[PDB]
Amino acid sequence: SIAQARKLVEQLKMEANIDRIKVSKAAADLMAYCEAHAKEDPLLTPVPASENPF
Amino acid sequence: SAEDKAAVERSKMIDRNLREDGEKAAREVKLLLLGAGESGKSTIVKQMKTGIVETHFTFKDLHFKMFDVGGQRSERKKWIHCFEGVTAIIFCVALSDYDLVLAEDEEMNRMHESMKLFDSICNNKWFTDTSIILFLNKKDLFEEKIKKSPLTICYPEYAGSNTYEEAAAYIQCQFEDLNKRKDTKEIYTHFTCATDTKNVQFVFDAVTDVIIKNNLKDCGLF
Amino acid sequence: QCFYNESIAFFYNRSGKHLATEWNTVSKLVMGLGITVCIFIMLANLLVMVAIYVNRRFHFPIYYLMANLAAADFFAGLAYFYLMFNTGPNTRRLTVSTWLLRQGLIDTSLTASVANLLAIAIERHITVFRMQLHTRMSNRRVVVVIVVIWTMAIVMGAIPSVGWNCICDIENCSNMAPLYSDSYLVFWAIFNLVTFVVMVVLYAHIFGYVRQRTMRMDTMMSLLKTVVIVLGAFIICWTPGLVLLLLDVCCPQCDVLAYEKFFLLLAEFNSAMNPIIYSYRDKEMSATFR
Amino acid sequence: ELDQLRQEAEQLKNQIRDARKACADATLSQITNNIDPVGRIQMRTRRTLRGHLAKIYAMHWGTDSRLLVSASQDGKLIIWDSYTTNKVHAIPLRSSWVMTCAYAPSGNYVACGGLDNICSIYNLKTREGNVRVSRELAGHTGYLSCCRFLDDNQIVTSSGDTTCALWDIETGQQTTTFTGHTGDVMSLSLAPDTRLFVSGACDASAKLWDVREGMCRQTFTGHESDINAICFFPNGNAFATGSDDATCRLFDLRADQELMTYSHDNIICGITSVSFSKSGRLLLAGYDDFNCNVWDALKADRAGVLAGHDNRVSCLGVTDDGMAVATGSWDSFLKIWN
Amino acid sequence: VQLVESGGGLVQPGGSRKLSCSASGFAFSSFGMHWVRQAPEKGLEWVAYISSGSGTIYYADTVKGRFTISRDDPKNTLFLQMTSLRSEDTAMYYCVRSIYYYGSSPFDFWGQGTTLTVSSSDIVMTQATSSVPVTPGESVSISCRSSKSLLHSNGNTYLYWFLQRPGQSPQLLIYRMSNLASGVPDRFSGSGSGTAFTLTISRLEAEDVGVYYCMQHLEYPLTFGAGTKLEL
Ligand SMILES: CCCCCCc1ccccc1CCCCC(=O)N[C@H](CO)COP(=O)(O)O
Repeated sequence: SIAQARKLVEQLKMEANIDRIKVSKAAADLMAYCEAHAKEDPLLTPVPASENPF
Repeated sequence: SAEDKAAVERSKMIDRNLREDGEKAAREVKLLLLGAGESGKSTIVKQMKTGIVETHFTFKDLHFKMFDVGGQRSERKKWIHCFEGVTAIIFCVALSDYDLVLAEDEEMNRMHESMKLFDSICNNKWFTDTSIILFLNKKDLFEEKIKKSPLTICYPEYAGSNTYEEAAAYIQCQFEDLNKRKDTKEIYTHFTCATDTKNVQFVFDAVTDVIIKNNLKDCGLF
Repeated sequence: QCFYNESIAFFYNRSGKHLATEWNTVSKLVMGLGITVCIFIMLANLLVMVAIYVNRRFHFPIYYLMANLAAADFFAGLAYFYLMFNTGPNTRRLTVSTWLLRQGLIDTSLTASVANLLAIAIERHITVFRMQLHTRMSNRRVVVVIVVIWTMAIVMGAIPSVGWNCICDIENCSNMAPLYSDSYLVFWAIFNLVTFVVMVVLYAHIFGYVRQRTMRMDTMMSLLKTVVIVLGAFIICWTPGLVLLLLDVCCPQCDVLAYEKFFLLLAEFNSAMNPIIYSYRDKEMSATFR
Repeated sequence: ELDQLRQEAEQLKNQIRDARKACADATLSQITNNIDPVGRIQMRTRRTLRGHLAKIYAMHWGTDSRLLVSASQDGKLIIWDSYTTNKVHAIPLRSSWVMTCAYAPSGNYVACGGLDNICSIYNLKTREGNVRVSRELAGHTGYLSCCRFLDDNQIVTSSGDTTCALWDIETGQQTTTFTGHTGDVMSLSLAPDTRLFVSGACDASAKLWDVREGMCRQTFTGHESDINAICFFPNGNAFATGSDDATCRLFDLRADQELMTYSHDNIICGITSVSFSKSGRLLLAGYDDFNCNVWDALKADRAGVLAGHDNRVSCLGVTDDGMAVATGSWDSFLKIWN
Repeated sequence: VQLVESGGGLVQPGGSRKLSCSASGFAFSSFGMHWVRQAPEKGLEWVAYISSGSGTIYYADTVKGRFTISRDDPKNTLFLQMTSLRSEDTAMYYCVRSIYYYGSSPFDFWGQGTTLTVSSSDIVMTQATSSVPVTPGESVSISCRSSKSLLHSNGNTYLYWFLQRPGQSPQLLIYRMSNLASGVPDRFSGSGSGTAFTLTISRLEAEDVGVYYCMQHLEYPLTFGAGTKLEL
């Protein structure tokens, strides 16, 4: 089981060695993309039957 | 449209094929098999004529499909639900495993391990109404095994003589007591019979009974 | 020679029958028992249909014919309830058309009940004798037999109301029903007789088949108990009426008028017992009662 | 020694967990407190596709948002036309035990797999006009749970052998094999750019994989039981997992944390399928409650329900243009909701 | 995937002859078949049609009640029973296959046809260009006009195109406007709406010189247009 442990430790070390951004800014980005494409969303704003394929 | 009109003719041509096929699949009989590595599922399959292996055989004007799914070696908790509503669940245990043990685990007898699998299937939330056929194999070797060794090794409690007659009987019953769906499903246990090969005939009869009895169930005439 | 000119009094006086302008001990007793039987039939069938409709579990062909039996027996309860409030002195208020209405209601209601019992018997024979586990069951043969039952019930209750009666042959017709003919009573009774012998052969074939196949391998007790009690209700509620009518149409000097009002109460008691004979075994549906 | 690496390894989990708290500045629920709600989402069954004679496990929309595929235990693979409800193709399978579907982005190919441990690829545009099977990708040792085409030649599959693989259909050999899952892998979702894909496994973890290198970039935990469905956010900077804890969770790839949990006290059955809306504002999750819920993906408020199925909702997919949502179920019916 | 037909030859007028087309190399049981005849000097003309599994049989005005068309799926053959041939039935009888499902290409493959020489509310498509001179490497446009709005409600303009090289069977180029058939170079393109249609070739060669045809499929009996021969 020595090999599995050795392969394991370098995995998290690679996982810990990444750039992490604040959730504050990433929260805004999900808010920004939903509002920027809000008016292109059929399900969010229902579309009249003239432009409704179903 | 002239094109769209021919289109709905295709969907009707498709649906005809689906119906004929649906009603052909219905008459075929769907049996799921499980068991231990050394159970004798292999021996049962021989009598009857990687992945999930399927075998087809016909007997007394009826078609049977046996699904040996023991080769899946994954988690049964995710893929067993696919077999919900098979006619019956054949299950194989080797009676000569009372005195052995798995070479990998410490002291869990093979026989106690077999029960553990039987417990989880007979009381599985997906097979509440499904009947179980239980084959007990290696009855022959068990006769000669019990003539030399005691049965007390695996079962501490045994109010019984070391005679095949009584020895087998206790085990069978010990298995049959596992089910808490006593008033829903029928366990038809049979001992593997070498020469007559009527293991097939027992299943035939056990299935028709499962069918006829089931017909009795939904129809409330029971 | 046909005469609808006369009133009910002429027809009764032509028969052996008595109008009973005055109330009687017998009349009060039968009114109480008949209204009790009718209330029981109506209540029991309301519960059976309510349960059969409220659970989506009971949405399968056998439960369909079960709910149909509940409705047919409710129809019988209503017919017997309307036959009461029209007996004893009240019968004197009748006319030819209305009397034929009353008797027609009774005929179609009981014929529907007998046909439902035969249909359920034929269905169980089919379900038992199929050789598959699932067999995705359609709603075709259940609705086919439901319309056969109702068609036969309505045709049988309307035939005497129109054409097959002794409005034209005063000499050649019944002693109990002064207007129905010996031909009609023979026909109704042979119909019911062959239906009973058909139910007897089918359930015996079921028992024989299950016995042979499952004994080759407790169900035997439950099956024989259910079979015996289903045919027993029919025999002990119908053999009286059927043999009484054959006697009326065949046997000279067979005083058959005396136990008539009671034998019909027995035949209605059949429909009284039916919803509980066909709901006691199904633990699930029975318990659904809450 | 084992204990040296283990006492070392349990430390490496600490810096990962230590750094994730330091980057947990403020909860999305606090940031989206003043966003105007989505309002009651009333979505009605527009079309109902009938023709399956068993329980459906898998369905996949087309890139043209009109055609779709479905597989069931009846051993039939059917390509539907959602507009006219008419069947375009009915593909017989060699194996009745099918658990997944994929419709190629070009629509030339369809792929299915299941307990037979093989990913079969069927060619749709065939001179002789009869869908023929092209290739059989047999390199797995467990049931296939998911499969998603990259191109007409690259398909990535996840199996019950705790491994995902990237295939080359022409050669029929695994170009890359993704290992590191300690439980049976249930579902995968490809990124919009088709450079990354996240996989959910029975070990209550989701891993972000790189399709070229074949190494796992990040691993997300937080669930309590099996992860049964997974989908990216439309922008490829977030994804959501459906588990047997009856919770859906929205993970971020950049912040490497969990943002939302969509749990309701009433709901106690396991999530079978999840999918997003074109804007990423709605998260549609197909539960075992026999119904399907629609979540506000930035408020975590259950706004809308799609209850039309007799049995459990096995699969649930939305169109590329977002004009419809189709749900399959074990009751053998596909319903198009709009 | 070849289609070959048998019969034809010389028949006295009033005789009844049978044409058999033996399909080979494709799923014949799931293909709706047609028959299209071409007069020795004139253009194409639709005559018959059978759907998949003989569910739907249609005919032209000139052959209604005179021709009987049948298919034998197990033997992969198609039959045409002709009754009381007139002098106006002298034509080469091509056999066409077509499959109708969302996005399919009907009339994609044409048989070699047979020569038949007898001894002795309908849409009209109009193209008034014939023997147009053109040089290889230039851009040429072929215009077509209809008498009816082919643009259906769903947005499908059921107008097709064909190319018949000298001494060869007709070949599909465009199965609906703004669509390109299988195995045809990208040079061919078609843009049009309602009753006005064009076929644009960017650069041509000696291989694609020949006569072009226009067909509608909005409704039966699939009237064709006159020829448009490219001169070179
Ligand atoms: C019409 C034949 C159909 C078939 C037989 C039905 C049947 C069955 C079993 C007992 C009886 C019958 C009917 C007998 C007449 C109907 C009645 O109601 N009689 C009573 C007898 O006292 C007087 O009624 P009423 O004169 O007081 O109105």
